[PDB]
Amino acid sequence: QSQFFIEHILQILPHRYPMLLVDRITELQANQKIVAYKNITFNEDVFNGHFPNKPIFPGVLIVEGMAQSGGFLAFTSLWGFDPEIAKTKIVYFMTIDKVKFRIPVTPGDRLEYHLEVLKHKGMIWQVGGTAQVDGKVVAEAELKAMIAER
Amino acid sequence: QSQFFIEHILQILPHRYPMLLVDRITELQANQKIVAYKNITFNEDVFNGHFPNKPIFPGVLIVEGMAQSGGFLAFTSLWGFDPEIAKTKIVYFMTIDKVKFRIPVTPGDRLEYHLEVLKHKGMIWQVGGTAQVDGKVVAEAELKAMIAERE
Amino acid sequence: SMGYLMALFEDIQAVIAEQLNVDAAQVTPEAEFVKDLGADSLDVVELIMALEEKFGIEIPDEQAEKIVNVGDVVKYIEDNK
Repeated sequence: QSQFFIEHILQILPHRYPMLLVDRITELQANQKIVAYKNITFNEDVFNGHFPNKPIFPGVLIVEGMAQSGGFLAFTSLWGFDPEIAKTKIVYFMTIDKVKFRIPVTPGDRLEYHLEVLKHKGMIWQVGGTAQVDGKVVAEAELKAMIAER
Repeated sequence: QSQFFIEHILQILPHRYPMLLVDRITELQANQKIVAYKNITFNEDVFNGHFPNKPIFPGVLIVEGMAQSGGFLAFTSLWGFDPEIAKTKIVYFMTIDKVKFRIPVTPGDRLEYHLEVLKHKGMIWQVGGTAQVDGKVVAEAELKAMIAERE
Repeated sequence: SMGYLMALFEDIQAVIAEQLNVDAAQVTPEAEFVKDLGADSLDVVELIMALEEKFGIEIPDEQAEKIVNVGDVVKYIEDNK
């Protein structure tokens, strides 16, 4: 498929509340790219702490959101939408590079992740791309992963 | 001062629950370096979601902890332990680089943050270093932050 | 001496190019970092520090803020050599 909803994400990714930071996948070109997003609302526990009277979505969770996207790509690019073997595989990220934060992300924002497969030698996945709000780029990051045995 | 406890950290960092990820500062050298740590326990909300039946502290929260430690260093380097002038800036995370995760961190671990100043000019701070558990490196990162007027 | 300056400018060009992901051919003394070269606030900050490193100098924010085009930063580096 090419568009995935939270029901689907929940069957591939092992992450749960409060660490599942992808709501919906809108584009999935296997082995080349993915576009997904997370809605940012005030009604999230993280804004109790970051920061009082100034809700800002933490930069490190933007990166974790991109990574979770990248990991949804890697898994489908190599097994398709197969929940059954998802039960026995987890995409583990090992490195993070060239991370930049340009625009604060706040409640009301639709945080889009666009990740394109950079290289795929052997068993090392490398993805990179951006995070975006309303066309603009809020953050960028570049990551490497491998697919493991839960 | 060189050793700061949670009561001290609260007066300097604007972070609050569940995003305050430094418990204690064990070593501080102005404009040079800092050693702090966070205890990791099963009784943290993250582990509900990461992951059911297998608690693993998210690598990005290790980087966040390090950044927070770096932030504490930058502030007290420039203004000392000044809670009042603390309440006129928050600290902005600019870049992250050369992050490598080596060992998983789990409930029971004491997670130590070791940060050197790599460069600082005025208000921009670039620090790098490691995260350790029991004298072994579990993670590495470099990062850049700058100080901003808060809320 | 004239050839020194030219070679120096060629090195300043490479940093700006690399930093802002732009062709050297676009990095003229006229080119403005924001308007022509597409640099935001973080880009400019990382650029200054990158130039500071590369040519081993320092620039105080009172005079770092005056610069708009690459020629400004070139003339700056030439003075503090």
